[PDB]
Amino acid sequence: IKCMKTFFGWKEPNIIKPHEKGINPNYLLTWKQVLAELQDIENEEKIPRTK
Amino acid sequence: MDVNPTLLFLKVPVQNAISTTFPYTGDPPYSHGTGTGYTMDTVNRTHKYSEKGKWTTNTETGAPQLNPIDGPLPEDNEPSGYAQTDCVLEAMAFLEESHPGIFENSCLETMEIVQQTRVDKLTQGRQTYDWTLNRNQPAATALANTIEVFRSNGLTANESGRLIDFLKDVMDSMDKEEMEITTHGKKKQRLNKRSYLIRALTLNTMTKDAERGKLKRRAIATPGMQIRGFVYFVEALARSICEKLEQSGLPVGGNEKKAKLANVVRKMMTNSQDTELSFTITGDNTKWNENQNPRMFLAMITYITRNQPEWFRNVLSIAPIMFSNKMARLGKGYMFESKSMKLRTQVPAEMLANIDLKYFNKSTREKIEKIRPLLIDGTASLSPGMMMGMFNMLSTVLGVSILNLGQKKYTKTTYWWDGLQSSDDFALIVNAPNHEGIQAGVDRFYRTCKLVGINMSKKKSYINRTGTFEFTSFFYRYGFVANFSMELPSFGVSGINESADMSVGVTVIKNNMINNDLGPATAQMALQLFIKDYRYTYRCHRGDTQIQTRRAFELKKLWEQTRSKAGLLVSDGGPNLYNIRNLHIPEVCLKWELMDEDYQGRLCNPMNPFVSHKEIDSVNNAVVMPAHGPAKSMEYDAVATTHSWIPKRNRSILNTSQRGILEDEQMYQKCCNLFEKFFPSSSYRRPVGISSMVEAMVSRARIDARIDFESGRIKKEEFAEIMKICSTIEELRRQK
RNA sequence: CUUCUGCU
RNA sequence: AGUAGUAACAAGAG
Repeated sequence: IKCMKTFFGWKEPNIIKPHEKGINPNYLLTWKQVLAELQDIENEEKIPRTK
Repeated sequence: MDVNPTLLFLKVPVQNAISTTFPYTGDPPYSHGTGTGYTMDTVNRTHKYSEKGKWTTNTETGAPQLNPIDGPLPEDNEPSGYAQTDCVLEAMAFLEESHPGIFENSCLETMEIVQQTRVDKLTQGRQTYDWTLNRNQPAATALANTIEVFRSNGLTANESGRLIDFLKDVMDSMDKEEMEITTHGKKKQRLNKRSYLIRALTLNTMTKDAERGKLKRRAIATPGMQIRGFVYFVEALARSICEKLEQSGLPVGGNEKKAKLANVVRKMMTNSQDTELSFTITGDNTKWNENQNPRMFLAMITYITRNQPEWFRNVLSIAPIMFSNKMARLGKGYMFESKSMKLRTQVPAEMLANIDLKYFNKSTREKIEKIRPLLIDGTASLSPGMMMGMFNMLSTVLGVSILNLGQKKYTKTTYWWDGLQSSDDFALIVNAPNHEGIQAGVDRFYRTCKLVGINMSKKKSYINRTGTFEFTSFFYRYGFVANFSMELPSFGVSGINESADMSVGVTVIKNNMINNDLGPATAQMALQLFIKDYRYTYRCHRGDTQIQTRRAFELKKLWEQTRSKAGLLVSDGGPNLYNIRNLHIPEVCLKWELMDEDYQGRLCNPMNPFVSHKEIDSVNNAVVMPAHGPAKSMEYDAVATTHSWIPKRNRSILNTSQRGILEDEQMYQKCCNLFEKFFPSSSYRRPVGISSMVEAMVSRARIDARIDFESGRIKKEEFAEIMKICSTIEELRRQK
């Protein structure tokens, strides 16, 4: 979380190279979900040892 | 500037840098799924390599058998199993002539072994096919189950405790018309004589997991309890013979093996004439097990046991006879899937004989079609060849006999040869006046091997000038080179227990420094890396560390309480005091002078519940499997400490039909552990006696009670209670 | 469903 | 999908 807070150049993610044999409207949502989870654990919560 | 480590060989000799060519720092290639495909392929290959033999049908098991002995001679370099009996007998006779009395003395010793060997010896080893359950079981469990089954069927001669009596019981069982077995609902099953025979000669098959240096996986086989009895005597005879053979490097091991090979090769190079050109051939033998026919071992056993008592010849020859009729169990089976319906399923190997061929792919379909004629009751007849043969020593003897045949007095020519042989690997030294002589000698040796069925693998063999070679992964370059990569897997946490790991780790570092050329700086760094791995694995970091782990609180409290931090064991967060100076000193003794008296007493408290002691054969001993070779027993120096606990046991059998077996095991332990309370030397030395345990324990209780009363260790009331209880126990046994 | 298991 | 590679996993038995 501290390392993530160090960078201030975050933009809106956008796919660039898609996995052929795979459903990609999933990797983008996964990254967005990870960011939201970090905000949820960073903004509040007890900062658990595992998330 | 493309870096290329292989270019390093342009300056450093390959052998001196051979460790670099070993990828043993990566995970070994495991085998996925069933071993049925590999077993069927092995059977098909074994029968194909002897396809020109005589086909017969057994009158007892009714399964087809192949006899390649005395078949046509090899008309091509293709691997051939058509061994010639006269050539094998001639090789054995020449071996006896070159070493007079070898067979007589070996038979005299082996005989005595036979007389003094007990049934318990079959408990050694692991993963034996328990014919009563059609599954692999620990040697002790399979032996006990077989003994219990025999007793229930009237075979009561094994009670003498001699292995020969158990073998006699096996023979009588073979003649039994019907056998009774128990299953668990504790049902009873009846086996006809034919079915018993098939399941008595059956060999279970699995895959050789974690094997290195090979791309394609292979299948290994485990025999049943009946075969193991005779196999032990045959191996004992072969070992006794091999101990007297200079070229046989199999019985010895470790530094003793390297010493023997270095001495033997040295002498061989020495006695060679100064005017004679010398060359060395290095290489394995292709399809060694698939071509070593059991009939040849029978012939060798009969020749070796000449003039010996008939009982000795029979007991020794029973093993090859059973192996010649052996049947290989196909295994777990196969797995099918439906993508459209999206569902999986497993077909047992017993169904392959009747299943349709449309479900298999082209390769498996061909393998099934080729094995279908030999498939009997879910097992394939495997008379030819020796699937994962336990006759490693016997095969080594045969190879040594072929090697010995290369003396100048047997070749009757200018060229001659000698060398070393262990199992399927060999290193041959050929001396001849000229290159033409060397070629003639190599051809003669190759042809003679083909004669006996042995066949050098031209694919993985090469010949160069004498002085450098490879034998069983030992690289000789004017002297054996200390390869260290082979011992890398032995480093790190062994995984025995919290205390045995430390002693084993330091012992491994010390042994590698002594044997495998581990430099002192490398030894130091290794020690550091091992302590770090040990701490990260057992969560025993230092008390003053801020690392967070579920075991950090207790360690932190212990560190704060102790006055002398240096005395704490590493397993208790203490600092590491090891170095090159004391790698041979157990950590308990190393820190004893610094340990706090309270902590010292708590850690070495003999009443602690964690410490448990099994038989002395399993005290301060561990089983370690190196990169190559079978498992080896490593002895480590460790003090009995609360850290010497035992890890949890697998409970997957707790939710299966065989869960009752585990329960039975518990009951047995509940009785054996009680006997230890009556006879303290039960673990140090094996107790003897024909009386029932209850009778021995009650008698001992009565004697001890009297002796304690007379000495005064117990009062009148306590003695009266003891006898009252003893009388009640006697009445309980009688009442039933 | 719940119970049981990660070598059996 | 993926691991992986001559056969598995992508939970299994109640």
